[PDB]
Amino acid sequence: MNLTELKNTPVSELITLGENMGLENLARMRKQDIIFAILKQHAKSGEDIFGDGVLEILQDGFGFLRSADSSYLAGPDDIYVSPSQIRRFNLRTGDTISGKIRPPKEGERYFALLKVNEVNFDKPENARNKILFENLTPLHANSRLRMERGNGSTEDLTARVLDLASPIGRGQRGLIVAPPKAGKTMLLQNIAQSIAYNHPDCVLMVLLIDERPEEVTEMQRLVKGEVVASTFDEPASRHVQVAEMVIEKAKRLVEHKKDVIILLDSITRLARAYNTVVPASGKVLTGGVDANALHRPKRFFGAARNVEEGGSLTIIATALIDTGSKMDEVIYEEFKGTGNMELHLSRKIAEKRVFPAIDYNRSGTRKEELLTTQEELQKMWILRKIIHPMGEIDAMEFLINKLAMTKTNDDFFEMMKR
Amino acid sequence: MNLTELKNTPVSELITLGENMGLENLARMRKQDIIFAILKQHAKSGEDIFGDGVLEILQDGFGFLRSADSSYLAGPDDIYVSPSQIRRFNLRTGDTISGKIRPPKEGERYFALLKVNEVNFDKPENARNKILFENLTPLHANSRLRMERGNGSTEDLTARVLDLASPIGRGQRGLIVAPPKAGKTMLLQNIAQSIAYNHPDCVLMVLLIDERPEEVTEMQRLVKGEVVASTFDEPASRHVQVAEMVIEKAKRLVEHKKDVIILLDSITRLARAYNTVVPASGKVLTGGVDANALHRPKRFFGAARNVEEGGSLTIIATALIDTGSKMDEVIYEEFKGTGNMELHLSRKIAEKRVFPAIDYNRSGTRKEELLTTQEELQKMWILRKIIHPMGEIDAMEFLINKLAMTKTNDDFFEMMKR
Ligand SMILES: Nc1ncnc2c1ncn2[C@@H]1O[C@H](COP(=O)(O)OP(=O)(O)O)[C@@H](O)[C@H]1O
Ligand SMILES: Nc1ncnc2c1ncn2[C@@H]1O[C@H](COP(=O)(O)OP(=O)(O)O)[C@@H](O)[C@H]1O
Ligand SMILES: [Mg+2]
Ligand SMILES: [Mg+2]
Repeated sequence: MNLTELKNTPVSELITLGENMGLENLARMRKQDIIFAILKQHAKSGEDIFGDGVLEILQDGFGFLRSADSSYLAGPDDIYVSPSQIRRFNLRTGDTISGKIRPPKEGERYFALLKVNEVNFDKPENARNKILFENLTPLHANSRLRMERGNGSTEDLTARVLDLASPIGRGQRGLIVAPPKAGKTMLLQNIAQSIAYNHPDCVLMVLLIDERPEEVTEMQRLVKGEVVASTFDEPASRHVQVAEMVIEKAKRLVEHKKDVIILLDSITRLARAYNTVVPASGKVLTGGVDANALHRPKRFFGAARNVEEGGSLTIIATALIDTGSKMDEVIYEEFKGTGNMELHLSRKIAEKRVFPAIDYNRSGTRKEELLTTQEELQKMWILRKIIHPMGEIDAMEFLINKLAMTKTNDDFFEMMKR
Repeated sequence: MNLTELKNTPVSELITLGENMGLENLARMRKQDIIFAILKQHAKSGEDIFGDGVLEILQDGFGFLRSADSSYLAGPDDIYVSPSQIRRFNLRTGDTISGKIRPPKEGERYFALLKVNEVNFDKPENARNKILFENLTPLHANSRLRMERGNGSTEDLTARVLDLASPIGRGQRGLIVAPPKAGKTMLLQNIAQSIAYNHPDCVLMVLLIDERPEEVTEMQRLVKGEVVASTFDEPASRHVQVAEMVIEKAKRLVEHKKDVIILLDSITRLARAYNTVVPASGKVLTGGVDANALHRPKRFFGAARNVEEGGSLTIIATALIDTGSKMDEVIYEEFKGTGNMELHLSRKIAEKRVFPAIDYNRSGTRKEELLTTQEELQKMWILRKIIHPMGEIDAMEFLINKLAMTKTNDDFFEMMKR
């Protein structure tokens, strides 16, 4: 069979298939080992076996084909690719390769690619001449992504508040700032649903760093897209490698005239992982953070842009404030003006149980004239004028009150205008 | 005879039994040595011996059946299991194995397992088909573990405050943050009694790390369950290995659709022990800690989850703050967002002898709507709105005063809803 559907099957069916297929015991070891054993047993028969995965290039030169189901985790069933194939077809880390794999011979442990018949969802002879990501000319965002749903529910209400506070376009560097227990996970979930329903063409890749396992499973079940996460019990190098693989896959996809949206769970956690994994350079700032250590997360965050040739990369990351650890504060301070927009969540609104707890006065994008029309954006300015001279919690309560009895954004605008 | 009942008799009775059996000089030797001598004498008598214990696999390949009465301490009375037996039944560390044992022969110094007839309180055939713990999908806790006894005693007051402050469900990852001499040991004792009374079906395990011997004896006498401890006069390797044994036994129990609960006296002490044991990786964070050193305690804490297939693993661990040590501070900093519920004990409330010294405004759980009913959630919300403005010590004094005048929490809510 094909490795993808074999891996996607739950464990019970895998065990039953292995036990009625010839193997003797599968219940008491990991899913990756069961997959490897089933593949090895089916491979000795001689039937061709297919497989696909994202390419990760090691420092030696050989590469591996990790899978999204296992969250890009190194395992016994990873496909091995020699540098000969990398020379034959120009391949970099993050490329998606699909083809047929060969059984592992003596002296080798992992499977190997027989021949590749898909690179980045098209022919390799057509994909090895594509211009690279950094050579593309960045531009300001000009195509707005609408989170308006129209169903009229509460998630629609918070999506409408999101649209009012800061419009979202393709290729921006959006940043969310939020205290703990302020509702940022639900905000990200609602953004994911809005993106999935409104713009099915865009590629959505939710990335969670240093997350709890239950949150990972809930996000995987809720989101109609690629979700990759690394729980907190895993080492920092695991977080770093997951982030690198995600960003490389996003760059490879955007080089093919595709729109990619990345919903990073915590830029703070990624920065902490990078600081942990980056060797000490002898320079220690406040909170024990090195500038060269912060270079990598800044490089990850700055890849968001709009491509003149085609496609875009919209990175929306979240940051943690007033947690109590100085490292988060210094990360926020060195991440103040990096993004072209910001949205602030208020703890005071959260404890009042008024959701979403968006601080309208402090949140807001810039250069939004390129995103929306003229009259709607003028309505946005006059709403800003109305909201400005009054308290943020009262402003948020007023916004929920005036968005609840109406139905969509333009209806609220015309009701408020008169 | 049976070994696990021989290990539970007092030392004086053991000495009398060995003396009337025909043994000498048993008074001035350790309890394990007396047990081994009595076992050898009764074995050379000719009769059969039954023994049980939790399996621990050594790096060489063979394993030992440790006993929880000695808190899994290596001793002469441990049962040796050969790699052949670990191979015929695929066994992992933490498996509870019960069966007949045989006397040692020449060249070997341990009793050996003869014929295993119980694995994890099940026949050996069925225990081979249990799915590994890592393959199960974690979920949010949705089955409430009610703490209130309802007998009207003052010891129940703490439990009642718990039910108002931070509800606990099956599969929680609770964290208790308390200063020294704030009442965390009595809080854990109250939780253990409430669990043993309200939910007899759950498996209760109390794990004490770096403890004092008198506290160990007190907890063993009080707690109706399994108590294993490693006192402060033992090497860090002992703390580490006791923690691994407990967590592996818990995972093996959970794999059999059992819901188990672990009460960790100090995650800080466990992190200390792991930092001592784990070799350095060249990078040392503030206070003298290593990231890979802290990786294992994070795995221990993150093992807690609610299993979709059935069963759960609740872990409630206490963390130390304001102890004057930077290592504890950094450990708590790295353990902040991991748990899904936190309970804060305040030193100031303890100074004025107000118990339980719970910081109500800081304590709480995540996704508490799953644990409680709708009306109960509304009552908790209005209570939190009432208590929020006032200071922590005033809040707890007022809450205790209000709670002392009722019998159950329903009556308290009805009195508040006047
Ligand atoms: N849009 C919303 N509508 C209703 N409740 C919300 C909303 N956003 C957050 N909450 C509340 O916040 C809690 C979860 O917060 P969460 O999203 O986990 O914040 P964080 O991810 O920052 O910890 C839930 O109990 C929920 O009641
Ligand atoms: N619920 C309670 N009721 C009465 N006294 C308490 C309570 N909890 C703690 N105390 C007092 O606090 C003292 C120390 O508490 P302890 O159990 O030693 O906590 P810790 O282990 O944090 O030091 C005890 O002597 C006890 O008198
Ligand atoms: Mg969250
Ligand atoms: Mg104590």
